[PDB]
Amino acid sequence: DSFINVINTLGRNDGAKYIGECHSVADLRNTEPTMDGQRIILKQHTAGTLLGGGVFRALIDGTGKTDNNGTVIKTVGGAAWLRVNADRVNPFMFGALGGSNDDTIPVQSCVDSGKATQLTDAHYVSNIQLKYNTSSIYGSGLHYSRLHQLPSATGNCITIKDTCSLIVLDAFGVYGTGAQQGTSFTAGTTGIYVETPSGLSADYPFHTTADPRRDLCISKVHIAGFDEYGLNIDSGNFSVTTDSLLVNHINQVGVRCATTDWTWTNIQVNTCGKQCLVLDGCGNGRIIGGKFIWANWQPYGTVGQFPGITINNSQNMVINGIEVQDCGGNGIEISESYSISMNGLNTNRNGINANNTFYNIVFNKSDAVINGFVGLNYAANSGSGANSSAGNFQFLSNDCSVTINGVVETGYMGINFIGDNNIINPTNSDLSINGLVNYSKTGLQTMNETPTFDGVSTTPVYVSVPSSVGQVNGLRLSQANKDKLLYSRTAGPEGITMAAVIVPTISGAEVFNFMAIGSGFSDTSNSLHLQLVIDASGKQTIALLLGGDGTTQILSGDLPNDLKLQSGVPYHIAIGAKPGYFWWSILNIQTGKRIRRSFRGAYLAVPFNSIFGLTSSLTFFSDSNAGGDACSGVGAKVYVGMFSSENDYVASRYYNLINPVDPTKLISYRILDSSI
Amino acid sequence: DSFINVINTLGRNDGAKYIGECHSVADLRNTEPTMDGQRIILKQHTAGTLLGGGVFRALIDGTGKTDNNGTVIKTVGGAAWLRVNADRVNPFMFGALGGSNDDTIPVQSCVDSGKATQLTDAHYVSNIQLKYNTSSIYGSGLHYSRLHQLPSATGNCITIKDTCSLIVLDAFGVYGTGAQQGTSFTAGTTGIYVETPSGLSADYPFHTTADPRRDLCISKVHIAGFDEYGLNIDSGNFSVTTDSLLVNHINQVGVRCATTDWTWTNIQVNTCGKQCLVLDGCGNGRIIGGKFIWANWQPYGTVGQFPGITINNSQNMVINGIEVQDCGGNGIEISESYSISMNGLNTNRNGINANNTFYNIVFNKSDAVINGFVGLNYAANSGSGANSSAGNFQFLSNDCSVTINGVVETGYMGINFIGDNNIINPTNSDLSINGLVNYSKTGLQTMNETPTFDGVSTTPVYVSVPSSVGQVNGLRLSQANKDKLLYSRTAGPEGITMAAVIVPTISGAEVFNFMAIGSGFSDTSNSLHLQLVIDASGKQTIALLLGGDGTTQILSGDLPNDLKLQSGVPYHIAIGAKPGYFWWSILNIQTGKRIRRSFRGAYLAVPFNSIFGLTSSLTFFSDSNAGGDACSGVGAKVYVGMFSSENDYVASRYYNLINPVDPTKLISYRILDSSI
Amino acid sequence: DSFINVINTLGRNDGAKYIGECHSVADLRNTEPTMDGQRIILKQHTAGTLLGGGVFRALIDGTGKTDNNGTVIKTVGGAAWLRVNADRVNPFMFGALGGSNDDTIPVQSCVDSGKATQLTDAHYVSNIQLKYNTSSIYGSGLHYSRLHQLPSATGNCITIKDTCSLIVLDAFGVYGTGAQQGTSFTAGTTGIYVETPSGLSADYPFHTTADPRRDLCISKVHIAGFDEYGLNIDSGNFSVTTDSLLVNHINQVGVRCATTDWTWTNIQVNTCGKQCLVLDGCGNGRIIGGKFIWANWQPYGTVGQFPGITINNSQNMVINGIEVQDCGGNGIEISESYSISMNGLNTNRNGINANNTFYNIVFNKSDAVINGFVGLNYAANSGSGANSSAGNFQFLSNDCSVTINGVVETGYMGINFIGDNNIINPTNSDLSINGLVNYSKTGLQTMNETPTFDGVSTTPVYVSVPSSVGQVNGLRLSQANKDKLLYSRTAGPEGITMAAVIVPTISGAEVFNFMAIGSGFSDTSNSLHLQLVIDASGKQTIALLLGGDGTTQILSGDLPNDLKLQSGVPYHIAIGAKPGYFWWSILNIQTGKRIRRSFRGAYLAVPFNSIFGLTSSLTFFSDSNAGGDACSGVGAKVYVGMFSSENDYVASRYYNLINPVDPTKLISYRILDSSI
Ligand SMILES: [K+]
Ligand SMILES: [Zn+2]
Ligand SMILES: [Zn+2]
Ligand SMILES: [Zn+2]
Ligand SMILES: [Zn+2]
Ligand SMILES: [Zn+2]
Ligand SMILES: [Zn+2]
Ligand SMILES: [Zn+2]
Ligand SMILES: [Zn+2]
Ligand SMILES: [Zn+2]
Ligand SMILES: [Zn+2]
Ligand SMILES: [Zn+2]
Ligand SMILES: [Zn+2]
Ligand SMILES: [Zn+2]
Ligand SMILES: [Zn+2]
Ligand SMILES: [Zn+2]
Ligand SMILES: [Zn+2]
Ligand SMILES: [Zn+2]
Ligand SMILES: [Zn+2]
Ligand SMILES: [Zn+2]
Repeated sequence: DSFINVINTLGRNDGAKYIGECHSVADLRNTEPTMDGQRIILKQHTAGTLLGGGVFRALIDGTGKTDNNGTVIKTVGGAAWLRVNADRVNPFMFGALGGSNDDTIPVQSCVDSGKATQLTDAHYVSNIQLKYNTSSIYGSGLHYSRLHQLPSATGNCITIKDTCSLIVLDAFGVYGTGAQQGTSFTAGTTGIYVETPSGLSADYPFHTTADPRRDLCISKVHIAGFDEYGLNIDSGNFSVTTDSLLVNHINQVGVRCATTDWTWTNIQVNTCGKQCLVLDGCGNGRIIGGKFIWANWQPYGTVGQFPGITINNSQNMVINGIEVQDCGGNGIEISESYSISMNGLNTNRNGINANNTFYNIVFNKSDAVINGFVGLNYAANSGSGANSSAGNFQFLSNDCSVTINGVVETGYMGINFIGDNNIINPTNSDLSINGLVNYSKTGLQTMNETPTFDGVSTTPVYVSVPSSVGQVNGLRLSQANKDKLLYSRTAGPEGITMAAVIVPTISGAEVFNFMAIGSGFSDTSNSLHLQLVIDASGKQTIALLLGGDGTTQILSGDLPNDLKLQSGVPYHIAIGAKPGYFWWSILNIQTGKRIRRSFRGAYLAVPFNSIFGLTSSLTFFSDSNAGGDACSGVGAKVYVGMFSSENDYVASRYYNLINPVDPTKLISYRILDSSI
Repeated sequence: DSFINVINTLGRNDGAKYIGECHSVADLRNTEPTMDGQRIILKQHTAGTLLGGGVFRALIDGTGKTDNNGTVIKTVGGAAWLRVNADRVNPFMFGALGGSNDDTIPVQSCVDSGKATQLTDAHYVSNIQLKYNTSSIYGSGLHYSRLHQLPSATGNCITIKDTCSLIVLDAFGVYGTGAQQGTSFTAGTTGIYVETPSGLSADYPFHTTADPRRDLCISKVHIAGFDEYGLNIDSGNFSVTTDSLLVNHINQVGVRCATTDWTWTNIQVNTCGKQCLVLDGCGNGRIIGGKFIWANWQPYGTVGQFPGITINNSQNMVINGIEVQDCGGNGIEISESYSISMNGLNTNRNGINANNTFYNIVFNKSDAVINGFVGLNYAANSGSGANSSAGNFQFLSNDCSVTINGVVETGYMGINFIGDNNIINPTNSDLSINGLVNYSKTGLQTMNETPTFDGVSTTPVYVSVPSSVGQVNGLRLSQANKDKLLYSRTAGPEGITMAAVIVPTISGAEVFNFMAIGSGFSDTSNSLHLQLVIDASGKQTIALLLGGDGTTQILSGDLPNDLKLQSGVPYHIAIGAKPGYFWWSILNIQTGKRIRRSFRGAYLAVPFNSIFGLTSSLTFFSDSNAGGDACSGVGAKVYVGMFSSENDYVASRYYNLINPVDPTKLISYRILDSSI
Repeated sequence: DSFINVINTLGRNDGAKYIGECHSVADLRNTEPTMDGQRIILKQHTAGTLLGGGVFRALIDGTGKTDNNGTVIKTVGGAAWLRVNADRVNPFMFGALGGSNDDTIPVQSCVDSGKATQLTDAHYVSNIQLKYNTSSIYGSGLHYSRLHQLPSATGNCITIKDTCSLIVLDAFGVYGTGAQQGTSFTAGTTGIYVETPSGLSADYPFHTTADPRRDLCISKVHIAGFDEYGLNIDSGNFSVTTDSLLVNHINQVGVRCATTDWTWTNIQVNTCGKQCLVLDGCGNGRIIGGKFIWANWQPYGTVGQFPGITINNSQNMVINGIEVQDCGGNGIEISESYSISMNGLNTNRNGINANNTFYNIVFNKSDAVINGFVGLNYAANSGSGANSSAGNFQFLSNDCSVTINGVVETGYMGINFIGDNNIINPTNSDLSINGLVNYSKTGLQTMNETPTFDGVSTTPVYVSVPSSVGQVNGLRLSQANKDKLLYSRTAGPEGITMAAVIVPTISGAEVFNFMAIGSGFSDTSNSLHLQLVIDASGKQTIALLLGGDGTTQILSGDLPNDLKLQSGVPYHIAIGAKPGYFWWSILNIQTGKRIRRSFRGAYLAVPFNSIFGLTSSLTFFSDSNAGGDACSGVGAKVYVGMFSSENDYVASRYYNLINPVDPTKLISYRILDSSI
């Protein structure tokens, strides 16, 4: 009778509704099991949440088990209910609520549970401590599964204690008050802190006491919105690996490391009020793949300059494939550091808080070997006028020992007459750049072809030069006498480099013929002229005139008023010329300020091969013909070499602003101090 | 009593069968809960599959919940059944069937669900879109957990929408029609497409609109079998990280990237009908660890040549530790690109679709700094005769600015008389290789020892040379007069390099003695000879004669007919010789085709130290004794230097085929244009 | 009535206890379902274990299903019970017990199951084989989730079979008998072995037969405590990726690889009885980010020397950003290898089993290009006296072709008079270091300023030198005649390098003035002295005397007895002197043993600019004034050059111990063999 009816009721689709369950862990503690391994259903952890439920099985004898409020629940009678859960725990098992609830204690219980933790959601916490080799954390993304520090909390969102080794932190977020872009911070906060070990263990990897061997992996973790540090690895910790770490929106320092013996791969740090990265006392570590951008972010309101990267008091660092870009101040400051090795390095368009003021790498009492350097300044290339670095390298001391190789000057056209290196400050440090011999340090014997002085009167006249030219007198340049220096050498297909110190006297309308190849200007003149043209109103034009290959082309540009050459000021004026590749540069030797243009590819109507068929001779301060325009002012330190890129020209200027470009290519070098 | 039978019936081992369950989600929609939080068992998602079942709990008030056919199931009365599932969703929860079923909608439901997706199986789909910061996908392997595009589908298997950021794609496969090797493709398909963002958001990382910050990780993903692209990252996307990406069997382009600001580590692309990798307008990115093989794969039937890697219109790239190998055409084509930095670069055995035709790196209007280059051509080393690159480097324009350092010629024996660089095309570009000064660009003063002419008659005779020798006449070489050039210099333990242009007159049987150290040939001769021996049938043998260290050795080889020297053709003939290290090279200066062999280690019976005991003098075109064999033809541009590796010899040939090898090692250089 | 009491009983909180269950998988085989898809609860896998339970669903039609003892259970009647389990399996489902139980068979069942395996715990095993593309393994940490080889087992803990491709091994430990530090091993054990493939399939990636394409990822795996190998990848396997692999405590070789075409990133190997890493016949591979430490670990009792890294019979390797440190013998031995490319390389403080005995890189019949080299020997820098490498580089043959660039000598102070290179053995190999021209190999013409001889008698006297000086006689140095060499050249702000061979006659108390800048010693003397001061007891002090910038400073040190200069022994004595930067070096040219000190930064009271104001001339063997102290012994091979770092000085000594430092900086070089 009732039997058949009971069975049919239980057999309907909703039949599970008739099996009772505990409505809270509090009920579970008041439910005594009557048999071993007894199964019980938990509807939820805390009454009225519908979260944290599951199935439990009983141990009648609970001695040796401890109530942990989520996976081991003990009854008054001493039994233990064990959550059926083979693998990872999650905070809801310990009473987490999600939303805006403070889930600190549930989360702390997970990482203390003896198993890895899965973040399935976002949880607010104040401060969490990772203590054990079981304290791993996994999410399923850099954003939606995350810990989020409460607005009222200070200190470290996560602290990795010195008892915690061999864990994985993978694919979750660690967010602070300022995680969303453009929002404010809570003072005194850090995303992840790895404390300094207080001792050394002898039973690794089974240690339960302090040990310096972190031997742990932070993998695809997103840290965002903290005040003092995103990630801060303190001294004494070994083998903290990071891999695809992403740090965003830090009020101060994105990442600080102060320890040895570690490797990071594919790190990105973006938008910090101070440095993106501080290496302070680091040694014997590796950074492989790095992007450090928008350091010294002005809206975060920090007073003072801070570089994209601080490398201080460090040694034996290999840093490969990193980029430092769009930072508000200097790119990289290397201070009091030994043996910094960098292989593939990109620094461009930093110093964005004040135009033409900061430098991409600043050396101070440091040694470094840097290869594969690049730094196309994309603001200079597009001509947008946005703030960017004054130049690539600055040396604050002369006791550095530094080697730099790469593309020191990129070689785009220069729409705004500027490039990567717009202020060049030479150094007396033990510097080698691009394998170029420093002319001041060589005893190498070279050819030195003698030019012939020409003018209406053929006696050279010498007049005073400013003392920054490093000589007493130079060659008097006048339009009336057509003072010039003629070489019989003709340009060949390998190209030529020509440079000189010129002190222009600038008055009215005038054509300055700084230097030329050949003479004349026509479809068959096979000639080059570098000219400064001044009109009656004082407007200045730098013009490159090319004739040959059956045509002519004028590559000219009007200088803005703030870039004009000034009368009586010494400039180093240089050109590189070869088929299909012409560049010019004008450098104020007193301020280091430079203007430049480079012409390749579509900027040239033709390559102008016929300029270089060994028919057109080289002349300084005019062309080779008696009727050519000349100059007004003084000339000094005339240099003829085989072709140098603008890359190498700029590189050699870090040795000295007016010396020969490349001793191994030097053809002629005439001081012109009362002799020719 | 009926109580006791019910209780006993449920208590049997199979008692669970008496608790009813829903047989489908359709039943679930027709089951109204009678209590809040009611538990219900779902047998399966779709009737008759036994897949996708689980436990659900009821919300009586389901307003604000939407039926999604998997984890939220709505009743007619408005209640909501919520699947008990804390973490990731999988397609079976939404009705996927696996096997040959089109599981597109179940999979799309997963990635739209608000949580990460776990692939537990292979699922056919047509097209999937990833839209949200929750749209992560995880598998458990590169093959068995995968999405598989249906043969009838076209377009992108996966599209990452510009609203989707901060996700992880980890450890699963994305397969197309051609995933299995040797199979055909479906026209118009792409594995993973990252679309161009249409806007910029101001509330990252909480954005719900278009944004360029992908900030996501593709990790241990296997893409195979698509037509147009495996992975295609379009313009405007930042921070798409790839890590251990594997791309296989792509009909056209393995990976295309067209954006800036990203890092990849350990990428492998294998077997593509066109490029393995296209970088098109990329900038400020990093590739760290890369293997690009079997590009331009002939069986995929693409018409035309395509390099392993195209780098076009790109800038500020750091590409470290990559290899390009076994590709059908050129290795890497760099076009219209600035500041490409490469540190540790391996290109070998490309050009496999046509022997001796393609080059490992092709530069066209580009600048690059390349360090740590290697390229052991394993086909040349094994003597297999398989198609391989003509040589390492080719310059399509002379406006490139390029530095290359490394092992340009590997230095294995040369069983088939070839090596890495078998056709050398010199360039007038702004090129620097291995830090070698280009002789045509230097004004450096060196020693230039004067040899003495010897012959039966001691008056030199001069005859014309082909115009490719770059002079009017050379030294007449005859066996009758035994014309030779004697140096008093003896070879020392650092070794020696000797080279000359020789225009051989080849007629009958004859011994040409190109150059020698010392004289005689015996156990105590302390001598070296490089000879071409021609027998009565016209067969040519290149013989290296070594005498000293108590023995003699002849290292000879018969030249195949297609490699024989031709009468009246100018060849640059060079040797480097030192204890334990001898190499020779013969270079056709009109075609650039080269033959060579190198001897170190086990190939030498002894080091032949005593050749270098400062006792044996250097001679060109004979040995030092009056009875020595001589030459027939004309000699020119005799070069003596200190020891250069074949690496540096070959590197210097890219400057010019006949000029001195190393200006810093130059001891003598005599043109022989009607003077000695 | 009774119906409501049944309902009330089933409805109590513990009501779940009334639904029966199978107490073991054996019972499940004896429980016949009476309905298709029937649900059953399994209490546990094995009776009395409380492990491996779950829910199963029945298929009455069991054809096509095979009993696997964990997830498919067959009844006597032919039904099949299928474990409800969408994703990964774990060993407890197959009867694992954990703890001290041998769980080999349960773990083997997992990896053969057709799905990936999750390790939730530590499991003892003997030997496991990975056979299928489903045989992935995931844990949740490098320690607590792991396989542990039983002490009684030998051989390979894990073998990856050549049928197994495209799997992931992620975040678990593989432990052997010696996993805990300081414990003993089981002979003949290996952690992970990748066997040599026996064939090639044509249906990759769907192959079920032998194939060389492993195409798999070992990620965050921790291998520890095995005898012969931690990880051993045998020949013929392609694309075994490792990423964040950690190997600890290996009795013999940490990692062996013997195959081609692979990439590793961020590998760490620590504490091995023999090598940390053996590359045996490897080619066309990449290692990017590596740490290899404590190789040849003395307590593991291996007899004989073994390097940190063995590279033998290998080719086309790109190895970037690795470090080898604290190894017992040599750092890296490169043998019989072509084209080894290394970019960013740190080797320091190896050879710790015997002080001053081993070298950081040992080359034997190999070619290599090494850039970004660093190696700050932290033991020499701290003055701890701990055993460390004799020096950076050693060449076992003269047929190597090697380029090295970086920080060859770091330039720290030298508290104990030593540095990175304390024994220098020059080589006749084809070697280039730091781009320095080898003086023995150059024909470059340089300046060679002639000094003037001074003495009480102005006729120089010549006496014999030891034959190791490479000349018959040198300049007789005496205190009575004050024999000296004066240069009129004055030191400038760029600095100066001075060096000479001095054969000191050491007797009583005496002041040797090896070389000087200027004369006198006072606040305005603007002078430098390098002195050896000997007192009446025989104590030797090396003193650098600096006067200028308004002050004086004496930088002196007492030599320990074992570092004293010996009478009649030739020493190469060198200084680099520049503002803020002074170093000196004393090199025994017969043993190669060197002592040295360097002064920068805080070690200097002032930069001493006024020494370099072009007022103080250079003198050898005394100062410029008639009253200066002189020397006792013989002088030879006097060298003046522009400033060289100690880095370049040391680098050039690998060419030859007594030759000029830098041909491009050479100002004077006087042999002094019976002439001035
Ligand atoms: K690298
Ligand atoms: Zn939430
Ligand atoms: Zn504070
Ligand atoms: Zn502590
Ligand atoms: Zn005139
Ligand atoms: Zn025209
Ligand atoms: Zn003109
Ligand atoms: Zn139904
Ligand atoms: Zn399937
Ligand atoms: Zn859009
Ligand atoms: Zn990685
Ligand atoms: Zn004769
Ligand atoms: Zn002979
Ligand atoms: Zn003879
Ligand atoms: Zn039983
Ligand atoms: Zn356990
Ligand atoms: Zn096999
Ligand atoms: Zn003195
Ligand atoms: Zn004083
Ligand atoms: Zn140098």
